[PDB]
Amino acid sequence: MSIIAINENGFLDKIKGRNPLFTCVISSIETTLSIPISGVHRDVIKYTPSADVELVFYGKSLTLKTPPIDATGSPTPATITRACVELKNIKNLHIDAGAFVKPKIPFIEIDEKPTGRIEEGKAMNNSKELYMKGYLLGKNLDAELLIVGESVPGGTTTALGVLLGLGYDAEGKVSSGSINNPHELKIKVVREGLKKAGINEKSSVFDVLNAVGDKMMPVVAGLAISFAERNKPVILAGGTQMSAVLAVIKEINKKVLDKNLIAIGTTEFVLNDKKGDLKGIVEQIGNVPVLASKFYFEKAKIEGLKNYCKGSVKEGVGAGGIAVYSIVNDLEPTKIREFIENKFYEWYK
Amino acid sequence: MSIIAINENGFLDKIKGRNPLFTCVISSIETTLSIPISGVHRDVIKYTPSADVELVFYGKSLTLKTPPIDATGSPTPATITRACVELKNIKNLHIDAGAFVKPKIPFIEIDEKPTGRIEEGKAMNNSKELYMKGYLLGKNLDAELLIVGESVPGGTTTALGVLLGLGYDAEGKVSSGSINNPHELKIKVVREGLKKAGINEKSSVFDVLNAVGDKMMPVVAGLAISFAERNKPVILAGGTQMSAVLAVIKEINKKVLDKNLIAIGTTEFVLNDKKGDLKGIVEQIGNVPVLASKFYFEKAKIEGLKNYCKGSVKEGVGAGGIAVYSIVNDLEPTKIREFIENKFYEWYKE
Ligand SMILES: Nc1ncnc2ncn([C@H]3O[C@H](COP(=O)(O)O)[C@@H](O)[C@H]3O)c12
Ligand SMILES: Nc1ncnc2ncn([C@H]3O[C@H](COP(=O)(O)O)[C@@H](O)[C@H]3O)c12
Ligand SMILES: O=C(O)c1cccnc1
Ligand SMILES: O=C(O)c1cccnc1
Repeated sequence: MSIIAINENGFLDKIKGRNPLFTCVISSIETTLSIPISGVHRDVIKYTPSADVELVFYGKSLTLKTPPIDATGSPTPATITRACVELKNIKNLHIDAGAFVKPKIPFIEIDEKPTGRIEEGKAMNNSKELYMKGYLLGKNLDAELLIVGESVPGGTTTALGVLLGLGYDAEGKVSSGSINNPHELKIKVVREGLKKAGINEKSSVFDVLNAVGDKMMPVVAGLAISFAERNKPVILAGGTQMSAVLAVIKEINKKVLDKNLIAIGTTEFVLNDKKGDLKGIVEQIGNVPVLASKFYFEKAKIEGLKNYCKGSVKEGVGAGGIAVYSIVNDLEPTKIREFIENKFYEWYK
Repeated sequence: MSIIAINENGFLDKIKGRNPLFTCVISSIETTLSIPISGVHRDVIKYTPSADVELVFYGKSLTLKTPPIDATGSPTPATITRACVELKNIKNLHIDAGAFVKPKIPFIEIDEKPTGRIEEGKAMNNSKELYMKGYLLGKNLDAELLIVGESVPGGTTTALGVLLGLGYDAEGKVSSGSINNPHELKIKVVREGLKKAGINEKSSVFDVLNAVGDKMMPVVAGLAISFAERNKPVILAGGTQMSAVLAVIKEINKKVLDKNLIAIGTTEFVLNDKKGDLKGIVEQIGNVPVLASKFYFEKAKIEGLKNYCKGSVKEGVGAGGIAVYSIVNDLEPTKIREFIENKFYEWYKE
């Protein structure tokens, strides 16, 4: 039907009828101000993480007059996430780990300062502290299931860097937030940063994150470990970015990862992206469920949604994973498309 | 039962066996740095709201070297709140509505800017927006019971100003965070602010808050209404400050008080404060439960706790209300005193 499952291993039955909390962890990356690594449109990238979570939580962007778009003009995947929050009454609370511009909605502040210059190997100096903060926050969140997404423009580059720094075969395998995927530029950036920071086989996961990660990653790892340690399921709601978070979790607490309570929840558009290879990254990390939602956007009435099928946007803001939860719990998939179609005119003017 | 109850109305049964979320809403008031209205010690007042929630959430204050103290040197009531969250495994997540210096723990940011000059009638310009933010946040907090506290040094003064601005008889009835309760100074501050802002019987509740409230108040009112509207109980965990919040709630949504889902949870020290009159404020607002926890601090080894019985500190950081929840759910009250005594050296090196 409307969920594509790889290595499902009973995970879907652990989430049917369970009470979720959705949280999106946001960050900005200083590199994106000067180097065109991101597929988010340059005119909105500084405002995109906060505008995304404003749309999800409040129903419209406040930091921008219309919600964000990718380079090809397709709408933010926060449109999908908002549709699911409304259609399934999903409680949502969002976390800042360094957006350039902060949300105008209530939000959880973990670190005001953006992710740094990846090409200098100076992403952050505090990845262990951010992990600890995500874990301690997670212990105070009460839900039966955590659905944790991201909005980090540039985050497919940091995902590549972290996977490479940990020793995985990831060149050419990470996705992009738009149709074009400038792999040569991304490799140049992360290889430079890994070299400058002296990353090698002996480096710890926190050294790798400090060099070329983004600040969302340790926070999400902490939240996820806090839930799985308590025997609660977690959907890492994202694409190849969440494969990097999964690799980080394996380095921090493999025993918790081995409980089989953590899955990747993404979209059909990422799973079927021929310019990357999500399934192939995950195979290197472990036997972890990969679940992808189908949207039937080929027959959407919004051209920008039809363009997801060509590679525009694909994923983000937890869209794929929140849709997996929603569809497993009985939401008819075309209700997502119809919701967006209904709200699109007022959102985009 | 170690609980003093006024107009209980069966509320104690609504909180027994329910899973709580504890949240402390923090703010700072610009007036407190210029005029000595607060009972929090002037050396630490700027840092107190954030140090309080750091103690509760993490177990250590992180900018201050030790936790806060009142003007007499007695320990912050966050000691009680920390004891309860540990002893009863209470989940907690704290909210900033304008502390001067922010927490170093994760926290929910609602408004970074402090509450302004009460004596100028310029507390804030955005009470309506702050109410809506607390309301929408509350819809996204999943708990069976909300325990909502505050840490707002100077908050007994803004409580007096809001109560007077709404037309209550409140002079001499608000409490104080230390032994001295400077009623004549407080009344001058708030009546000057009310006059400057032009507040009268035609003003809205948001006009009153914009003149002389603190930013915690509309946030808490929104949180509380969001829960009670959903048929869930709320403990307003504070003293005379929460009576002002209750009056705000009545102005915004009086019918929600008819559900009997909102109670004030405070300490014996506030209820029995002979320099204030909590019961006499609440009687003017409505038939709302007022529940007060007993601590048996007369028998403590630490002078700082014994001083609560003489009027030091009294309440704050949700201590009274979280203790009401804990005692109703079978916590032996003296385990609080004992926990504090056991950690006092780690916290204060005394
Ligand atoms: N693609 C997107 N388009 C419009 N709005 C978006 N908000 C998030 N994303 C998504 O794309 C970004 C990652 O892709 P890259 O590495 O190319 O920047 C993240 O922000 C992700 O959430 C968006
Ligand atoms: N009294 C206190 N002493 C030490 N630390 C405190 N933290 C909060 N309070 C408490 O006292 C303050 C209100 O009293 P006033 O209007 O006199 O300032 C609030 O901060 C309240 O939480 C404290
Ligand atoms: O692979 C990802 O994580 C991804 C792809 C497209 C857009 N946002 C994220
Ligand atoms: O009356 C109050 O609200 C109060 C009294 C003392 C300390 N904190 C609050």
